[PDB]
Amino acid sequence: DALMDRDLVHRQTASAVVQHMSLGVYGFGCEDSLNHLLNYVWPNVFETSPHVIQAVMGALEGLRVAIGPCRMLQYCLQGLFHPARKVRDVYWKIYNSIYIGSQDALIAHYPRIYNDDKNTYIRYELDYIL
Amino acid sequence: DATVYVGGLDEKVSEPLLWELFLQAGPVVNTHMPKDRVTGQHQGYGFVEFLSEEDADYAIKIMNMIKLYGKPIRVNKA
Amino acid sequence: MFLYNLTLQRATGISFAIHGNFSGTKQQEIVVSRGKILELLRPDPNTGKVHTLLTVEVFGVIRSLMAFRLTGGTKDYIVVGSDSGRIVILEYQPSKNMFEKIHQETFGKSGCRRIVPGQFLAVDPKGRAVMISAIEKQKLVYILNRDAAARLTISSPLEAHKANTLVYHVVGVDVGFENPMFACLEMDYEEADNDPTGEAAANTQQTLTFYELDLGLNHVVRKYSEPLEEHGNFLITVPGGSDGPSGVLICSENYITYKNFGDQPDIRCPIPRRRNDLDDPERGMIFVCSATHKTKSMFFFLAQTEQGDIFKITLETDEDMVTEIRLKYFDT
Amino acid sequence: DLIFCRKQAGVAIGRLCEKCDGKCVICDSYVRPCTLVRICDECNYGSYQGRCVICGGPGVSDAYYCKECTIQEKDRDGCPKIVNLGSSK
Amino acid sequence: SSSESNRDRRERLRQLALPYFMKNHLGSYECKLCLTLHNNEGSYLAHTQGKKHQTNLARRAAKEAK
Amino acid sequence: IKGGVWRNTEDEILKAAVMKYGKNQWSRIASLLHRKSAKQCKARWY
Amino acid sequence: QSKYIGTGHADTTKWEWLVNQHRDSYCSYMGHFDLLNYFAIAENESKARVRFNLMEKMLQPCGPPA
Amino acid sequence: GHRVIVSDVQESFIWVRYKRNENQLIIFADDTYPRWVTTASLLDYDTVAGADKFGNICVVRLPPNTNDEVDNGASQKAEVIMNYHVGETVLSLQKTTLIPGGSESLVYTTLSGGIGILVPFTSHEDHDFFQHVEMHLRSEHPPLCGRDHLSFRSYYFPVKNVIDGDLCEQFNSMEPNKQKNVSEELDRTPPEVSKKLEDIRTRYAF
Amino acid sequence: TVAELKQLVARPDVVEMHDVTAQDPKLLVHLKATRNSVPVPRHWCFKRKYLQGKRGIEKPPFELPDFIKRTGIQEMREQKTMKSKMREKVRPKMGKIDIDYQKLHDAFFKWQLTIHGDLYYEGKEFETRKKPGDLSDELRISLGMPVPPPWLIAMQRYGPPPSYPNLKIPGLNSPLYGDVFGT
RNA sequence: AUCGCUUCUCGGCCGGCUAAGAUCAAGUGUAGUAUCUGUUCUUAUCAGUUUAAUAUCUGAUGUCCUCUCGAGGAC
Ligand SMILES: [Zn+2]
Ligand SMILES: [Zn+2]
Ligand SMILES: [Zn+2]
Ligand SMILES: [Zn+2]
Repeated sequence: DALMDRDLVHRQTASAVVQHMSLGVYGFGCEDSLNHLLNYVWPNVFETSPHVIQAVMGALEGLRVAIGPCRMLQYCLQGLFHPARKVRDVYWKIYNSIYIGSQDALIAHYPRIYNDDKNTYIRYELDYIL
Repeated sequence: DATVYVGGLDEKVSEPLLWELFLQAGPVVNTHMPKDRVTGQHQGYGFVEFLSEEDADYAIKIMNMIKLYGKPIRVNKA
Repeated sequence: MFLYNLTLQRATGISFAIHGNFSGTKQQEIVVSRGKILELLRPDPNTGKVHTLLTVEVFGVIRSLMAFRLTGGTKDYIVVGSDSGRIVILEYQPSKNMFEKIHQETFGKSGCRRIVPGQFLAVDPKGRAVMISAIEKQKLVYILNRDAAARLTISSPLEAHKANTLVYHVVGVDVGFENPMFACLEMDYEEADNDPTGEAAANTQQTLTFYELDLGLNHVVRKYSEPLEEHGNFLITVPGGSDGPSGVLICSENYITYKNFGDQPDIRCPIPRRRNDLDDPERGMIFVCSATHKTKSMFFFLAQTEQGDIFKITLETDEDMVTEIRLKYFDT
Repeated sequence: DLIFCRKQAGVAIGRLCEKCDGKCVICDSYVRPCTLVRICDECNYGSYQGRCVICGGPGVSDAYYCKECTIQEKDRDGCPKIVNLGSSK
Repeated sequence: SSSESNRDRRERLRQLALPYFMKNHLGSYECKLCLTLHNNEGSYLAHTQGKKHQTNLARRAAKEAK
Repeated sequence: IKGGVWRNTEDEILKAAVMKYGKNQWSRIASLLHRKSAKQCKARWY
Repeated sequence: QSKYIGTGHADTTKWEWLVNQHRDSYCSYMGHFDLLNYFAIAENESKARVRFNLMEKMLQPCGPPA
Repeated sequence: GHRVIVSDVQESFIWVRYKRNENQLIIFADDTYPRWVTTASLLDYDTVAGADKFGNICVVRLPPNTNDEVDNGASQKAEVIMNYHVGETVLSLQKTTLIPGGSESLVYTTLSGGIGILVPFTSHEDHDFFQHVEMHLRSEHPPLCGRDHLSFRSYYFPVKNVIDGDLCEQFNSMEPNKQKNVSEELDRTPPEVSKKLEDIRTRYAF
Repeated sequence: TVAELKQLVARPDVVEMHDVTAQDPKLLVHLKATRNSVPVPRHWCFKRKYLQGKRGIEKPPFELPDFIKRTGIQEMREQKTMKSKMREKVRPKMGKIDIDYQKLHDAFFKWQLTIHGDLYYEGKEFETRKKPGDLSDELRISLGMPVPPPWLIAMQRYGPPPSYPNLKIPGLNSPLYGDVFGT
C-alpha cells in the first residue's frame, strides 16, 4: 500500500524499509515475498529526486544480496541496450551496482547470445558434456 | 453502431457493472452512465462507445439479453 | 522441507602440495590442499607410511598455497591464498594438533575475481616480503618482520598496479639480503583491443618483468623488462647468492630458457621428445610443474611433460656466469 | 568538497573523536558494531596519530562497522578517511 | 503543541469557508477540477480562491454543457 | 523580523478570519497567521 | 567505478560487454579447481595446458573488434 | 512411470507429460531460473533435485495445484525450494537408504572425489537447535581462510532450508572454553550437544 | 528496415516503434525475448511522471491482514480538551490498551502476492487478473442465477463475439466451476 | 359545490455586568526536492545540430534580363 505511491516520501521510506528488511532476513528462506515486494519496488527506478533515487539504490542493493543476483539481472537485462538514453543510463547504473559485488557469481546467468560474423559470442566451454 | 442506448436499470447498478457487464459481450471502450447531482441518483440509461462498429452490431444482435435487477435492459444502436 | 548435509567420504583430489617444517622438527610435514580442504600429512623416514596428522575444511575456495620461513628461522608458517579478499598466515601448533590463524588481512572483495588478488602467490627465500597477485591489474605486497619477541608481524600493503596487464605466473626470486625481486609474467591486451585488424592478436609477446621491492623507499617500482620470445606458462626460482646463480627458469612451448639479468645472456634448450612417438606432431609440449631439490652440496630441478616425463634440470656455470644447460632424462 | 581518499587499506586502526565516536562510517549509523576500521598511514600519520577520521580532533575510541555494510562488503574498499577537497591539513 | 493547534485550526477554517476541495488518501488537499495539490488547505484554498481555478471550472462547465 | 511582504495565502486567510470572528477582535486573527502581528492585520484590513 | 574493471555505461558496446563476461568466465575457470577439472576430463589435456589455452584466449575472445 | 523430466543444458528443468492417445509431448511447466544442469533425480513425484556444472545443488518442487493435462516464456512454473552450494561439482544424484534399518536419504557424489548426503529433518526441535548451532558457531568459530561460511554456501544462490553439518561438527575441535561457553549460549552441555549431532549421522549413516 | 527486422526473431512482436532506432537492434531483438526476463516498465514516453491522483483518490486508506484483525487491537485505538491534556499529565492514567501478551505471543506464531512473472505499472489494478467469462458476485445476485450465465445461451445462437475473438465460454467450445464461466 | 377573509390543527422546507473584564510563543545555517500561482509558441518550407521519436536550437525565401512589389520573355 505504501510503496504504491500516494506521494514520493512513501516510496522512499518504504523502500528503505525494504532495504533493512532485505539485509536482515538474509539466508533464512523467505525470499519469495521479497520478490513480490520487488515487483512494486521496480517501477520507482526512474526519477531525478536525489533522495528517492539513492534510496532506491540502497533498496535494490539489499534486494540484490537477499534475493540473489540471478533474479536482479533477469530484471536488468533488457534495460541495458534500450534505444533511449535515460533507460540505458539507469539500467547501466543498476547493472554496475549488481556487477561490482558478486561479480564471481554472475557467470552462470549471462544468457546465450548468438555469434555474429566477425565475433564468436557463444562460450562453448559450458557445452562440453561428458 | 459504436454506441448503444440502454434503458430500464436500478441505481445500485453503476458504471462498473456496466463496464464488467457489457465487456462480458465485448469491451466498452467509453462508458457513459449519468450521475444525477441534484438528488444524487441514477435514472438508469446508458451510452456505450466501442473500438469500431462490428463490435457494436454483434452488440445489437447479442446485446439485449442482459437483465439488471430482475428487470429488462434496453440496448439499441446510436 | 529442510535438509541436513553430511559428508561421508572427503575428497581425495589434491590440487596443491607444499613441504615445510611446521613442528620445528627435522622431519618434513607435507601440507596438501584438497579442493575446499586444507590437509596435513606426515610421511615416515623408514616405512614411508603417510600419516595424516590433520584434516580441516576451510569453508572457502583455496586458490594458491605457499609455505615460507623467516630468515634462518627454525619453523615454517603457511600462506593461504583464498577466494575471499583476505590473505591469512597460519601456524600449525604441534601440541594442539590444529592450525591457528596468525594473521588476517583484507585486500579486497570476495569470490574468484578478475582483478582481486589471491590467485597467484610468491614469497622471498628469506621470507622478508610475500607477494600476492590476481590475474589482472592488482599485484600487492605484504612485508614480514618478526616482532621484538621474534614473533611474526605483518606490515602494511603496497601496490604494484599496472593497467590492463595479464599475469601468467609469479615466482619469488633469490637475492640474499637485498632489495627483493619478483618475476612477473605479464602480457598486454591493450594492443589487442585497439587493433581491429587482428594483428595484435599475433605479434604480441608476453613481457617478463622483474619488480624490485625497496625497503628504504618502501614502494614497489618496475625495474626489469624483457620481451619473451615465445609464451611460457610458468617460471622457476634459481637460488642465487652463495649457492648457485641468481636467475629464473622459464618453461616455454617446446623449450626451456634460463633467462636472467646482469650481463647474463639467455640460454635456451629444446624440450626433448621420445623416439618414435605415436602422437600428432602438431601437438607440442610444455612442463606442468616443477619441484626444486636444494641441497647444501648441490641443486637441480625436476620437470614433467604432459606425457609424464620427469627430467633433472642442471646448470653449467662459470663462476656466476651460466654458459649452458644440461637436461638428462630422469624417470616417468 | 568532502569525499573519501580511498588510498589502499593498511593495518592501522581507525580513530574517532568524541563527536563521531559511535558512528559506523559509511552507513552513518550506530547499530551493531561488529568489525574494525583500517586506514593507511598515508591518511593516518603524525598529527593524525589518534586523530578523528572526520573532524580532525583527537581520537578517543575506534570506529566499528555495522553489519549492514558488512554483508554488502563496502568495508573492503579504499581507506575511508574523509578528505576535504582542499588538503587534509 | 502550539504548532499542532494551528494545523487543526487552519483546516477547519478552510472547511467552513469552503464543493471541489477534498483530501486524498494521504493528508494533502486537492482541487478535483484543476488537479492541483495544496500544502495547506488554506494555501490550497487560495489556489481554490484564485482566478485560474475559477476559469478551469467554467471551461469544464462549457465542455460538459456541450 | 516579523515584518515582510504580504502573501495571497495570508491575505485570503485574513479574509476568512475577518469574516468569521468580526472586525474588533484582532489578537484572535493574528493568532492564526504566522509572521504577522495584530496591528499589521488590522491596518492591512483597513 | 572507472578504475574498477568491468564497469559499464550507457555507451557500452555489445563487443565489450561480451568480451568482459568472457574474460570473467575465464577467471572463474582459473578460480574453481573442479570446473577446471571437468574441462580437463571432457577435452583431454593437462590441467596446465587447459589453463594455458585459456590464458591465450583471454585477450582474443570473439576475435578482432568492430 | 507417469511423467518425464527434461533437463536443459542451460534453462534447466522442463516438465513433460506424454499423452498416450494423442502421442503428443506436452510441456506444462518449467523452471524460474536458468541453471546449467549436470544431472537430475526425483525425491518424489512432485519434487526434482538437480546439480549445476558450477557445483550447486537445487531442489525444485511443483505446487500441489499443478495441472496434469493441458494444451514470459511459459504459463505456470514451479517454486525453487532449496539452493545450496557444495563448492564441488556433482556428476550424479541418487536417493536411497545407506544403511539397513536407517532412514531414507538423498545421496550426492562430486567430481572432487567426495561423497556426501542430504537428509530431511523429522522434527522442528533438532531443526531450531542446529539453527542456533550454525548461528553462534559462525561468528564464534569463523572459517579458517577468513572467508565467511554463509556466503560460501550462498555462493551462487542464496541458501534456502539447509543446515551445514560440517560446520556443526567442528564443535569438537574448538577449545573447551569455546565448547562450554557456546553450550551455555545454547543452554546445553558439550556431551549433550556432541551426542545430539552424533544422532543424525548415526541414525542416517555411518 | 522495421519490416524485415521482424523476420529475424522468434517472437518479433517484441519489436516496437522506437525499437528500430536502437543502436544495436540486431541484439536487443535477441535479449528482449530472453526466456524468463521481464519487460521494461511503460511509464516513459508518457510524460506524466509515473502517476496522477485520478484513480488514487477512490482507494481505501488501508485494510489489515486478517491475522491482525482477529487480535482486537482495532477497537482499542480510536477528543481531548487542552486542560484535560495538562490534566492527563497531572492525573495520569495507565494501561489503556491492556493488551494480552498471550494473544500477541500467539497470533504471529500460532496463526501466522505475486510470482516473478509480474511487474506493476502505473494505472493497472483490477482489470487483467472482469472479462468475457468472468464477473463479480453481486451482479450475479441481480442476475439471480443459482450456481452458464444465461446470455451465454445466446452466445450459442448469434456466435462468438467479434470483440473478443479468442473467446471460449463454458459448455460451447469450452468444455467451469464457481463464478468463472469463460476464459 | 365555488370565491374571499379569519380561527384552530397538521405535514414538507425548517448565551446578562465590568478597566473591550484583563493578558497574548516567532531559532539558525549547509545541500536538495516537491506542490500552488502567473506569463509565453497557428510559421509557412527546406538544410544542419539534437531527440527513442518528437520536441528544441541554428540559418535563408527557383534563377537571369528589361520597365514602372507588379508585368513580360527564356529557360
Ligand atoms: Zn590514504
Ligand atoms: Zn569527529
Ligand atoms: Zn555502515
Ligand atoms: Zn484548481
